[PDB]
Amino acid sequence: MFMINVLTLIIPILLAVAFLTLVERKVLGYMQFRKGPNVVGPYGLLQPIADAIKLFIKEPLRPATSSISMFILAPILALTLALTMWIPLPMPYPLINMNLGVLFMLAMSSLAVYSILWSGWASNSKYALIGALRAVAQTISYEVTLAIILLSVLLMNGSFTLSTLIITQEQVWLIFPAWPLAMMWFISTLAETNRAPFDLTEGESGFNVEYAAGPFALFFMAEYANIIMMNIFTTTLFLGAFHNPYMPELYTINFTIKSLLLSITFLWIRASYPRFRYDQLMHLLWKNFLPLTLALCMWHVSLPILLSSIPPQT
Amino acid sequence: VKQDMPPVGGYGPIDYKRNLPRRGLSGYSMFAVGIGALLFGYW
Amino acid sequence: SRGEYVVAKLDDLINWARRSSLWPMTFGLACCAVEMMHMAAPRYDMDRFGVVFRASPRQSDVMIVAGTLTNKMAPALRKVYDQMPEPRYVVSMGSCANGGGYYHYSYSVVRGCDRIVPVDIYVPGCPPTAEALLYGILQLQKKIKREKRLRIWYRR
Amino acid sequence: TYKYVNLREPSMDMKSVTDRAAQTLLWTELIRGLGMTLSYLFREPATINYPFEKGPLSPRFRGEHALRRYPSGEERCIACKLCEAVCPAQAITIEAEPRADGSRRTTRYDIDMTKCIYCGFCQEACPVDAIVEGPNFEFSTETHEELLYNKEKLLNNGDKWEAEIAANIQADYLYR
Amino acid sequence: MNLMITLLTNFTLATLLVTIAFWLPQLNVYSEKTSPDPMGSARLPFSMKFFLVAITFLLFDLEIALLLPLPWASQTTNLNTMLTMALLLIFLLAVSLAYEWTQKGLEWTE
Ligand SMILES: CCCCCCCCCCCCCCCCCC(=O)OC[C@H](COP(=O)([O-])OCC[N+](C)(C)C)OC(=O)CCCCCCCCCCCCCCCCC
Ligand SMILES: CCCCCCCCCCCCCCCCCC(=O)OC[C@H](COP(=O)(O)OCCN)OC(=O)CCCCCCCCCCCCCCCCC
Ligand SMILES: CCCCCCCCCCCCCCCCCC(=O)OC[C@H](COP(=O)(O)OCCN)OC(=O)CCCCCCCCCCCCCCCCC
Ligand SMILES: CCCCCCCCCCC1=C(C)C(=O)C(OC)=C(OC)C1=O
Ligand code: SF4
Ligand code: SF4
Ligand code: SF4
Repeated sequence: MFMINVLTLIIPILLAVAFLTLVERKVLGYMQFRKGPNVVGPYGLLQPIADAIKLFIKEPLRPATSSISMFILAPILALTLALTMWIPLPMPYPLINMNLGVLFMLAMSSLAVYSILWSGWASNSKYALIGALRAVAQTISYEVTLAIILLSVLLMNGSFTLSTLIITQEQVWLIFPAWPLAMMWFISTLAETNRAPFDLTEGESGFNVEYAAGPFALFFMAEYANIIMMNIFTTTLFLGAFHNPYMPELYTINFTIKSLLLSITFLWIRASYPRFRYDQLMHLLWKNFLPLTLALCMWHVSLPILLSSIPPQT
Repeated sequence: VKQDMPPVGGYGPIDYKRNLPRRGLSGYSMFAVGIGALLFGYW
Repeated sequence: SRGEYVVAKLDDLINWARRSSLWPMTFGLACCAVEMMHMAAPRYDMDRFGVVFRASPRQSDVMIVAGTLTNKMAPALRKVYDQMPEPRYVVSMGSCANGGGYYHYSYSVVRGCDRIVPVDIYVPGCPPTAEALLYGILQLQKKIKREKRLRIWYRR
Repeated sequence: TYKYVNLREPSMDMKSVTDRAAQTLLWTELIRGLGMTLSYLFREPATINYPFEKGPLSPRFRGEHALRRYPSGEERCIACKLCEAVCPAQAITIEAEPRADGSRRTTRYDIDMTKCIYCGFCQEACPVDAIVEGPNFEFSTETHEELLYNKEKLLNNGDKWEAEIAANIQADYLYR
Repeated sequence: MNLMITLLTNFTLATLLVTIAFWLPQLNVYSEKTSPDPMGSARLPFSMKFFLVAITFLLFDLEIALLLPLPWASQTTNLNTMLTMALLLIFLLAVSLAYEWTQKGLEWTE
């Protein structure tokens, strides 16, 4: 019965990642004054199915890897960590209702850089390894502002419990007291997922260009699971919805609409901006977001004390 | 003779300059709105 | 028999999925690149057919040779074609890719890209229009639709 | 008679400095760009439904070649080799002889469509409107030599497309 | 226990999809490929700057590790000391950032 709950979590994750690709191609079509896919299915609804069947019977590139074992373990780790970030998500009830769900998510997203690192070293190209090291350095850079923005917000929560974050936002959204944290958080989640304007794995060859089309589709679907997940986590964190404990589907519809609009905001940002040069997003992290994030971390430490609004522990 | 020609008075005027219409609030008003949202959230 | 029916339905499935998700690697060699970009432009929009805009060469399904293949770039074309995973296809766009074209008698031009790679669709024009190139891509999809891989495998 | 792009010295009073700082911190031009992209989201796209909807053309359009005939069945080509003399890519190969009734007619009229640059110098060199570059652009092949047209293929293209070619020439011959 | 079941299910689904993605086109008998990089054969040049940003991540991440018990630390009854040491740790992270700044450590990956 619990395994039914695990499958009703993880199989709709795979379906929503399948159709996020279609939604991205359609929304980027209409924002680029064209259509998206509308031939393959009715309104293109069979485009992800056709494309998945195409990729799973495409020939393997059959490369020379330094490690066979890390070449197998990098997609396994990417998919496993992409699926374990969902299990504490309170929507309105988490699958695993853990007391440190925020810190668990922060740790399991910190572990996601080994997929990039192991897949880069598993490729024998030195250029793929250099691009992998640039992607890892970008990601661990933006993890700093993830951790500190998240800490500064949870100073208003009182605990690392994700389910308490619904109770925190019953009177107001937490984007009202923490909109600078919210906007730096949103750009930091944009830079965690190698998402445009921070997609330097498509700027002129990434880390996973040496895989077959099947494992490349697995990396791709882990990345889009991370995108949908970080939008849901941002929605829980700043745009927390109303919850009737006798009608949980009201909260589910509300956070689902907000998370869809936030994922479409990711799609709409990649359809609007040029890329950063690599040192420019290093400049954006280390010289712009991190001083503001430390200043607001001091502010959200000292502000519940000066207003007498320290939240409860329990 | 019949030939592709402009009409009797010629064509009407054609816009060719920049038109970036200067929308949005001032900097004072935008910082005031953001600080007011901060104060509402803190309260 | 029953196995004949199963390989017929499975060939129909895999051919549907391969033709309905063609990913092109376009060689922007010469003027035909501009008309490929018009076949990607919002009037014609290859992406509504599932034909994405600028897939990377290690994951592409068709190689659209759009422009003049000179002798100095013939091994680069061959190397990219060798790096493409199967089933790979090659569309020859325009007269210089087809038969050398206006530079057929040149000292420096490969007389048609078919001397270097096997070619599936020859799209004629100088340049062929973006509608004519889209016609050639739909004819390539019809060529993939009538492939008989599992049926010939079941008969071999 | 000239203008200076990007020669504005920005105002340094507290109003304009606070405006630029609000633009930097509150990302006003980024929301402007998002608004323009959102404005295209709700426009009707420009995508026609090929193959069912076709791109607009004109009677001057230079597509697939055709040999034409008179309104009696006699072919117009009288073997004068002006089209292959003017041909900038030498796509046209012509051999001729007098046929059984003594008319000056071709026995070889080849057009290599993979040398052809589709510029239509042949149809304007032609003094009898025999060769035309017709309206067809959807004639892609699966084989290279299916684009090496002989006289039979060009005459069949003329018989196939004459009802359209003659009306395009009727639309355009007064400009010629 | 439910967490171990969930981790095992996620790992098993990931390993299953990886095995399917690595062995479903192996059933095809496509062809044997011979196929005889921007760098030609040159050794990987070390860059000091990537190592500096990785160590700067590690040091600020240790400072983050110190900062992580603050939502529980605000519940204390020694609030003046807690607030002083909290502002002092964020200030030392800021001073580490300023020293990394002003000695050109944040340059060409700024
Ligand atoms: C979570 C829900 C959504 C959240 C909001 C996000 C939605 C909108 C997203 C739009 C698309 C963004 C795409 C990526 C853009 C990346 C570039 C970018 O913006 O860089 C950030 C830029 C970077 O600066 P820059 O690069 O533009 O400027 C040049 C920088 N120097 C000078 C160093 C060369 O700005 C920031 O870092 C600002 C971050 C937020 C700051 C918030 C400040 C709040 C107010 C503080 C007080 C001010 C008043 C004075 C004191 C008053 C005291 C009472
Ligand atoms: C949480 C919900 C998630 C939902 C996800 C999916 C959303 C979209 C679902 C699909 C919508 C309808 C798509 C219909 C496609 C067209 C099918 C069709 O008609 O194919 C015709 C083809 C040839 O037929 P033929 O007889 O030759 O035609 C000549 C007629 N004179 O015949 C064939 O090709 C053979 C028949 C193929 C039929 C395929 C139909 C679509 C399959 C979709 C599978 C997944 C559906 C969702 C599963 C979960 C919910 C139940
Ligand atoms: C190359 C190898 C393969 C790589 C791919 C697979 C591995 C990577 C992806 C999976 C990562 C596994 C993470 C396991 C622990 C996660 C942390 C954790 O347990 O947090 C949840 C929770 C803490 O919150 P709390 O509510 O306080 O505890 C319950 C008290 N009421 O604590 C609990 O609820 C406690 C539950 C019981 C304890 C669970 C212990 C799990 C088994 C040990 C680790 C197994 C994995 C080892 C390898 C990890 C990665 C290297
Ligand atoms: C368990 C398998 C589920 C289906 C596989 C993932 C969903 C299909 C995504 C297909 C896809 C699309 C549309 C796509 O556009 C794309 O290119 C950017 C991919 O990466 C190679 C893709 O993988
Ligand atoms: S076939 Fe002609 S128009 Fe096309 S790329 Fe070649 S030279 Fe340019
Ligand atoms: S269109 Fe030009 S290149 Fe083609 S056959 Fe006529 S004259 Fe020769
Ligand atoms: S097609 Fe015209 S120009 Fe060419 S040989 Fe015949 S009559 Fe002369």
